[PDB]
Amino acid sequence: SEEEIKKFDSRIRGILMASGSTTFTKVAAKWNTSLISLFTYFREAIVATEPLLDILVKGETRIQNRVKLGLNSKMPTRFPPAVFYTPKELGGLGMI
Amino acid sequence: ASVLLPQLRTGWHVDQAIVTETKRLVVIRFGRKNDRQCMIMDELLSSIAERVRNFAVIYLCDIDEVSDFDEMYELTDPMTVMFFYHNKHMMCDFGTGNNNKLNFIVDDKQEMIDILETIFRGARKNKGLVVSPYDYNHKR
Amino acid sequence: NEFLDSQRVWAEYATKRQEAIQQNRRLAFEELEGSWDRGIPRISTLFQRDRHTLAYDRGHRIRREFKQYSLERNSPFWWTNSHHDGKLWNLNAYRTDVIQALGGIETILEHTLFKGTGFNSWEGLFWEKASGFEDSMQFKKLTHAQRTGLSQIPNRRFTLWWSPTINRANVYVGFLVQLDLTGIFLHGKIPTL
Amino acid sequence: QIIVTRKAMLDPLEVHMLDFPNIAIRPTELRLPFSAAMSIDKLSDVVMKATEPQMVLFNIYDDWLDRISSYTAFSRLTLLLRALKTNEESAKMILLSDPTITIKSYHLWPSFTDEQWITIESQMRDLILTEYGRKYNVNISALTQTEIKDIILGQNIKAPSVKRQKMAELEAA
Amino acid sequence: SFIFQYYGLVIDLLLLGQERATDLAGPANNPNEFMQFKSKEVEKAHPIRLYTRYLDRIYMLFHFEEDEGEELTDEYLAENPDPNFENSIGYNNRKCWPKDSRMRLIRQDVNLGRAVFWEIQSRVPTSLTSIKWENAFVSVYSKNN
Amino acid sequence: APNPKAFPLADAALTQQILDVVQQAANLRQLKKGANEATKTLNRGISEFIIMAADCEPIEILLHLPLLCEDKNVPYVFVPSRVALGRACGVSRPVIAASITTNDASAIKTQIYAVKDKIETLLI
Amino acid sequence: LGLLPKPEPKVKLSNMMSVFENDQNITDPTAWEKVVKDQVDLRKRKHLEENE
Amino acid sequence: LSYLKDLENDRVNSLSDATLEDLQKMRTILKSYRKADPTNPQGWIASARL
Amino acid sequence: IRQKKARTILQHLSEAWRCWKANIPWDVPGMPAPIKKIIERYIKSKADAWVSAAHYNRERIKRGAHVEKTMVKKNLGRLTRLWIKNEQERQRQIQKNGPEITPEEATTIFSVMVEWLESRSFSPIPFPPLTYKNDTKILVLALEDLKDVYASKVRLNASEREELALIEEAYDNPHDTLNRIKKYLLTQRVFKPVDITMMENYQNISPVYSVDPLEKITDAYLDQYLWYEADQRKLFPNWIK
Amino acid sequence: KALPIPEDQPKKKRAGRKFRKYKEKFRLSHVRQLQNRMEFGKQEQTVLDSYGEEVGLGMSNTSLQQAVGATSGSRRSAGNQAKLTKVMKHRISEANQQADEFLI
Amino acid sequence: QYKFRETTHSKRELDSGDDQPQSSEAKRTKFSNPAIPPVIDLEKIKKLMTVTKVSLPEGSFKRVKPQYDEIH
RNA sequence: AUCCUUAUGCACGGGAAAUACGCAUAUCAGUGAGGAUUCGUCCGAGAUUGUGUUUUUGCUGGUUGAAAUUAUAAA
Repeated sequence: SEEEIKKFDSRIRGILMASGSTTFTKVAAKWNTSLISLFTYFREAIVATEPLLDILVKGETRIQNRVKLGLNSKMPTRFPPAVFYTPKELGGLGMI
Repeated sequence: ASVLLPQLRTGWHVDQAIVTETKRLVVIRFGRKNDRQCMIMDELLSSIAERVRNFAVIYLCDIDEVSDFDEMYELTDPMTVMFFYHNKHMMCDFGTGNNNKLNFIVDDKQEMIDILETIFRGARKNKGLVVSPYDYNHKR
Repeated sequence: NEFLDSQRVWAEYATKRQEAIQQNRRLAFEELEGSWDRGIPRISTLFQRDRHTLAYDRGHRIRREFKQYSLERNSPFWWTNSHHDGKLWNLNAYRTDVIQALGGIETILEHTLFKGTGFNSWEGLFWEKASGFEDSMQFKKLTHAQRTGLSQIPNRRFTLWWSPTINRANVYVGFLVQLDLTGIFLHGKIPTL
Repeated sequence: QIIVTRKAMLDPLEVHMLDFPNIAIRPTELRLPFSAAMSIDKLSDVVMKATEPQMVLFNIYDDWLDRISSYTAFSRLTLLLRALKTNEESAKMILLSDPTITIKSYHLWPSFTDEQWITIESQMRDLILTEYGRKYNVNISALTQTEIKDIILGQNIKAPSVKRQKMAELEAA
Repeated sequence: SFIFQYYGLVIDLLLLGQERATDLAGPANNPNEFMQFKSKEVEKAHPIRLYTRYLDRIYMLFHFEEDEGEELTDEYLAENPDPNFENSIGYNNRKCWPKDSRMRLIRQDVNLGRAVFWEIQSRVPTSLTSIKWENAFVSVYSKNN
Repeated sequence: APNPKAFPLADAALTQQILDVVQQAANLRQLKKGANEATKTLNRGISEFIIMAADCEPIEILLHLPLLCEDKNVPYVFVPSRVALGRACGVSRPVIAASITTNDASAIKTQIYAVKDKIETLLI
Repeated sequence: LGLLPKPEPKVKLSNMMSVFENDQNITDPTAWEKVVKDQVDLRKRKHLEENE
Repeated sequence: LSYLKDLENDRVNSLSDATLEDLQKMRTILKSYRKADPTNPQGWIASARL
Repeated sequence: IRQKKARTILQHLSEAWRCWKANIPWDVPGMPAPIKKIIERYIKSKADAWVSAAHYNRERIKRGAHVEKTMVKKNLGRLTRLWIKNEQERQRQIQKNGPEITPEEATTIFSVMVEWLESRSFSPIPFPPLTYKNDTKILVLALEDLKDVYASKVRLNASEREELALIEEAYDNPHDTLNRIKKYLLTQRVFKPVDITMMENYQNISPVYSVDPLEKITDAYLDQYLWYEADQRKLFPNWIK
Repeated sequence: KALPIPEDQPKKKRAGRKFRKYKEKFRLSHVRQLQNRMEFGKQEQTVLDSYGEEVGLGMSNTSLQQAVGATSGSRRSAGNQAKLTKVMKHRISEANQQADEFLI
Repeated sequence: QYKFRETTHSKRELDSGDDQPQSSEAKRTKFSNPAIPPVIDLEKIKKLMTVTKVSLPEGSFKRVKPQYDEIH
């Protein structure tokens, strides 16, 4: 539903704000939880809805960028995905 | 606030203030009375001043009325604040790049207090630079 | 798939139960491996050790729903309640696969400073977590600034770990300033690093 | 707490103690002197005269716990056992200085009086110290803490390996 | 939560009336499985085939045999004279869905839908709950949609 | 000087005795301070004897209690000092009325009875 | 601003094992016990003496 | 004075599926137990239980 | 001595604003009329600016536009306050003009309920008996739910700690706790008052009611019991979710 | 009222059965310390709590133990078992008294 | 001995009179000021000799100060 | 002279707690503080305000490190 998508977006935004203090890892975890919540609960519905997909794309990007910002004032060309997607236990963030 | 904070009339006065606080830290606000940003800063500092009282002190400078201190910033002259201890200038590295002066408005009273606290700590240590707890890098 | 599969596996379970009854047995949860983490509720429910207590937990879904008015921090899983349903998803596979995608553990490590720690293999290690660290030093008379610094800290580790791939040509372009006294060039004031 | 004396009794023990997960299996830095169980006489005899696997029971604090504290008793045991470990014969002699001071039919130690016990303990301590001195060439003056360490643990000691020392030096400079 | 549910039961009953609610339930000794009934005939009795509720959101499914629908529409018109046909405008659709395959606001169908919702509104009091047109969503299935 | 209508006023020794009794009762929870509480006690019947303050100004706020006592046949005195009485009760604030209540199983029954007797003697 | 007496550590048979300010605490176990028990007795005796 | 989480209110049951790596250690231990002469019996039993 | 006066007046200005925020009158006595009037005007202006500003901020948030990380927080406070004001004003209005249900309506709806009940032939849920069969289990369930929240967290604040302690007590002296609960159900017609922190599901908010930890236990028990009992007796139709 | 001059004094240094307890309530426990350690390689053990699955036990649970099942050796302490406040305790006592009265 | 706060003071005179039977008045203020604060003690500090080992007794001096028991 | 009750004071001893515990040129308070209620009534002692500490005051001990270090003098 549009409303659910909006809610998801808000959640992402919420995560992004109140990040200044908060750790990269914590933020990442939060993101994962939100995205997991979205997916586990709708499942089938997301693959149809293009807006939701777009939001996910952008949300993820935003999350990545927060970490990037934290790492350096200057935005990078690009990290490797490694730091973001590598599991918590290999010292990553464990983005899903 | 106008009534809350103490304001300075001349450059000599300012210098005296900077020198004569041995124990406390000294935040001067160099700013043009009728500006938005400056006003906001003053308002913020009004709140903070009472809190930080026993460690810091806040003062105000009409930069147009007192033009002695355009040495401090090479005539950039937006509505800024500056930090002093034992008559040494105290250097508060944010993202901004202007490690000298915070030339920008912060909104979190608590945040402001924290940065002031940090600088006080630095001064006590003897340090000239101090990394702020916060980042900034938005409010240039 | 989940609902059709639930329909299937519960029928299967029923059949099994019937068979057991015919042959006078309690239903072996050893047999239900295969159709274990399937079904809604899951067949992992039926043989959970707190079954008969949770019998009385009724109006439980609605209670969960109405937590949005009681506990403040808000629930990304109000819909299911692990107990009565089960692990309604799995993502263990995902973790495994991500590693594979990034050329296996070794490849991943070769990004990180790890080899700097100078261990032969990685079997025997452990991290001290960041949250834990934060907690430990958040029993002290700490002025807010200090607390903030502490909070920040668990990056000043992460960054270091990922240093040797947050600090090269392709990641950041510009100067190559020498960190004093050392042959360690930055590629930016990555200040924590 | 199943405290274990040897370092690597943990794994197997742990495996065999999943059924009792309440129980927490602790290694130790102390080289505790329970390896001197065979230096004790009655115990040794019983060990010898077993034709089979035999779970056998002893109040290793014989007449002690009504007189002195549990901790005190254990300390005494540690002192004695340690001494025995160091040199069994000497310990035995010390125990059996007075033949009037007998060992009962159900004890493992020579039912002394309190002053007597104290004296015995002192003697044991002396034996421990003197023996140590003889062995690892050291002046008996030391520190009290050090002495305590020597008695309780006979531990590895803060023995930084040459490499470690070098590292420390580097850090310092 | 329980209290809320109980309150909504009252409202549910009102929506369904005693009779239709009863039918939906089944008998007291042997209640029904959600959406089922006993007979095809008791399903095909009142309009309100399925009904459900999840908290505040109710979901009534009505059927109508053309003539009935027409009658309802007429009634609605009588109550609320609609000359200017300000009814496909002033209505809600699922602006999520494509253009093509949402509720074709085919005037008659729209009228029917609105009529139904009016009826529903009438059924429950205001002072227990504001049931607003804004908030309702009344898909209509027909020869058209 | 103390009020005429505050009657019977105790004597010094008697007053002291009464205050001691009050103190004892306070420790044993067998006392109730305060005009209103005294009144309540009287209503109940639990009042063994009533102690008022002569130096209550305005005296009138007591001078129902005596009447009540008369109509319930509970003995009563005024002591002189409301401060003293308050102190005895265990209250820094100055008090006017207290009631030593009844309870057969008091340690201090005998003592209380003595005081009651004394109070009665005063009345006439 | 005096040092006219000194303040020692009040041992007991539950402290016993944990005090190290006074020496001999594992060194001379029964001596230590005697000291601590003795101390306790003195404390008790002192109290009783005071009462007397 | 944020206080510490009462230790014995830690999370307990319905955990994630046990890790292959983790399991392998256990297996190895059990192998050692077995291969270091049979118990005779209980070692096998223990393994089975595991 | 005008500076002092000015300072004093600053505080007055602040305090009236504060009062307004709270939703309490600024009935200051000795203040002179025109000054008072001016203050009132100022407050009104603030309200005009303030509420509107908050609304704007909310809208922006909903959009996903761009807003300062503290500004949003501020809005949420202000917004929350406004919400509170509205709700209490609503309550006040209700009080003024009686219950919005007229008696005829009540009769209609009560009657509908009663008839339904009759049709369903419903044994009413009895008071939790002094020796209830499924008492202890229910209690346990209740306590688990209460706990839930903490199972994650590693530190506790004070309120949380208190709650946990209460739960422990209930567990550990179960009988006593049960008795207490029963007593509360019987009698307690009055209660420690409930504070309403506000939520943050940004696109639409509210409301988290924080009841006193002690009452919570009783309430939890009640929740457990009624939901159980109803289920056992089929008070709720197949349709309700 | 002002904030105090931020000075950084380390005067305390205390300890003592008596004083330990108090502080034991605020110290991280040993099982919490264990938890805070996460094994390095492995997919480290999580408790899916319905309100939030997020929670990692961490290296509290022993390898072998983890492979099999849970532990009450890591339900160790009495020295931080959430006790009531003075006020709360009093209230509870009052409640109990009331209950007793009712029972009579 | 006095239990119920012995006896009051109108001007203190009464109290003094009451004490009179007990008969021991002004010594216990030359203790009470040393305790009720220690300002007198401080003054004194800004000393005290015992019959020490090897007094002689020609030797005659003994001070005290908290880093050391300074004997002259 | 023996035994007990209460309060207190001094202490042995044993516990629990410090999120508690104070202080006040304050305002009020048994001439009613604050609360109960089955509604008839009942309990009856602090409350308000301000404020000082409050993951703790005072002291001891160890290991350590820190780098922990050895008088004079004649042939």
